[PDB]
Amino acid sequence: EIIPLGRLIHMVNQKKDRLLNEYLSPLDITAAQFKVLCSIRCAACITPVELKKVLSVDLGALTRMLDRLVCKGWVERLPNPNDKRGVLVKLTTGGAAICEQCHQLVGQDLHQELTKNLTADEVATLEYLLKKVLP
Amino acid sequence: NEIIPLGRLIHMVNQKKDRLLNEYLSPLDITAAQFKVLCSIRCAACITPVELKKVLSVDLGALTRMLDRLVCKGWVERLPNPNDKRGVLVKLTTGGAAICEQCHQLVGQDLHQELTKNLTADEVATLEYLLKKVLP
Repeated sequence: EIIPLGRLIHMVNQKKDRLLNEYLSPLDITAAQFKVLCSIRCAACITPVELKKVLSVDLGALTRMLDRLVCKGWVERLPNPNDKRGVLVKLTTGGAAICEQCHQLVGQDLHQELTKNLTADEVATLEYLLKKVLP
Repeated sequence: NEIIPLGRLIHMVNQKKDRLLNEYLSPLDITAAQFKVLCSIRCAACITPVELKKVLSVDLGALTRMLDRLVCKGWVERLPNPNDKRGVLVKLTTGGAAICEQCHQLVGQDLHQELTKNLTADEVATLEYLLKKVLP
């Protein structure tokens, strides 16, 4: 079984997203929706266009999603001081809290599930070598 | 030198992979999304748009448009579903089959080369072995 790095990373990413959906279930929020909140939380404010690039998802589906999350009271649209035609989306108090709960709920378990087939010895090597690919 | 969790690490390294994929594909005039679609249609010789939406976890709106674009290119043809009659079975043309193979070479080598730039062959081997362990 020889399998190229790129494909392995894809497969392991997808599985992580499966588990994300599972562990986010109690809070009625998908992995896709959650990634959005996080990206918005890393900036203070960000535009849909800028948010599309970071997330790498379709602009239209993202715009529908952004609106779902607005109904949920998690995301609000400020008018861009610079653009005055584009909008800066940011998290609400509710959005920031709901986002932080999601982290607290998902985080420990997802890691523990992903790494159930590995020694803490091997887990460290894996983290180390994945770090090497990034810079 | 900070403890970043496996979950976030895999995301960052995946996202980097996706970006490099886009770069190495511009010369061929075909997007990363369009490329993944061709590969999925390739893997399942014949597939429903619905079934394909599921495999790709994308919007059925985006996909149906994307399918239309690829039909224009002549890489994808629609057959009527013998099982349905309300559905279609998309599949690859010889053209689309060729283009998909050609992209898998063109980005096959170089994506790997760029990703493993800072890694010993022994480290790459160790990396692949540990990633595999996560998948069962």
